Amino acid sequence: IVGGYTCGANTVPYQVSLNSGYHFCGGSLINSQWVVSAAHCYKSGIQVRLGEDNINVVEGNEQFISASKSIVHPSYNSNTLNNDIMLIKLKSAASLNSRVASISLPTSCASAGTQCLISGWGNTKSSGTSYPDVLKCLKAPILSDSSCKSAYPGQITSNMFCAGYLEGGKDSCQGDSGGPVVCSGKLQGIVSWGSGCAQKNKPGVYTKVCNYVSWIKQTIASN
Amino acid sequence: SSVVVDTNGQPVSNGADAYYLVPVSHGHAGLALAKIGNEAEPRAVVLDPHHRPGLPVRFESPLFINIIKESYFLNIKFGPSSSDSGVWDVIQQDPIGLAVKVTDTKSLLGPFKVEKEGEGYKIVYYPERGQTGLDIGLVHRNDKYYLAVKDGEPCVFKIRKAT
Repeated sequence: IVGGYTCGANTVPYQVSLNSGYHFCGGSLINSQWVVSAAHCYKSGIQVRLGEDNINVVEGNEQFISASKSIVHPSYNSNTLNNDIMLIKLKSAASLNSRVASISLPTSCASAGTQCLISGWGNTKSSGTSYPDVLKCLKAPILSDSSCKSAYPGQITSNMFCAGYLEGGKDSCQGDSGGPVVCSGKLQGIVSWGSGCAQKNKPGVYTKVCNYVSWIKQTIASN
Repeated sequence: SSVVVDTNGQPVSNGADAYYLVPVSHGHAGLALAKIGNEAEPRAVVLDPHHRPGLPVRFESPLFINIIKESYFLNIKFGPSSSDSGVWDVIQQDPIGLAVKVTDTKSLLGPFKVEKEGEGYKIVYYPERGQTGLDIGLVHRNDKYYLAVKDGEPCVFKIRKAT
């Protein structure tokens, strides 16, 4: 997150880290035993940290639970980046507290111009790299699909939306992939991709979660 | 689709870090620029026996992740991360053929992938994302190995972080 702020302990309790000896992706806790992240974050034997705000501390009201299942969307299109959604079943339900709680799935799709909260531990610089210790946060509005397809000719599918600033300054960045985009208290997006970080006319692209709730609910039902 | 790994067993970063490509078949060879055809300025990407450990590259993906998977379509570039010079592409040019060259623009998604090959990695060029790959190898011409499409005959690299 570039141009963001320190979230605070307790501020984003549905944020998780995907870990395999190091942090590589954000995720979203959607119930005590189910996490959403990006299909492009898929990795063998992922371990989920929950209740972490400082990513470089070994204790602090935290939980470290192995994936029992990592289920990428069966239409995940690694050529087009389409259907960039993954569900992780945890091996055991998380214990809930001030720093660990679920986000809910949206009733309906969020409309262009709605303000959202994006969070993660990715790079905080536009040119160079600075990784934060603490979770960072950004309020980013949703852009029209015409604005989005314009920014990225040929690449914006129906299962993607753009959020952020075509003016520059503020965006997701490397290491934020798979993290939450929350609008009106619902998970509307998953951090996917963009041309650089915080550049003019090059906003963030997010997986449109409202399109996937039937699948998620059905995948939870059956697994 | 595994994670690309440097020689110290660390995942290769998305743009943050530069890496020497180290051939395992040409100890004295390193990456550099050469002229091709009629060009005043060197724009073709060569291995030079006269030049180890080489000019370093960055592997760049639009995905908001700081690891590179063998499955990610990449931009490969000489020079600084954000900058838009030294971006690799393939150009049909004599006397070399489908030559790896540098240019001043960048696409959203590069045409290159890094792939496990026997004991190391090869660069694979994809003319389009749906299609199978063309291994990058070497054309020995005028005393140097120009990188170029030679499918079935890849050049094998280890990826040493420049540090």
